[PDB]
Amino acid sequence: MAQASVVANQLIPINTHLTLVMMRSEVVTPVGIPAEDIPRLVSMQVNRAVPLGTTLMPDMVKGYAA
Repeated sequence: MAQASVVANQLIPINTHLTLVMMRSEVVTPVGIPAEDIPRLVSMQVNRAVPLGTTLMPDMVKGYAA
């Protein structure tokens, strides 16, 4: 279990616009947004609070479609 996902590298407050320091890559289960997409995600807004260490899922990012 080689597929990596985007994982919150710090708490991301509700309605924050994502920056690069907020997102790390990690192999986790369930799988969330693919780690390759971290470029695409900068400046997009999360619609709920994302605690440190939680996998970022498609439904947590406003406007995301992969």
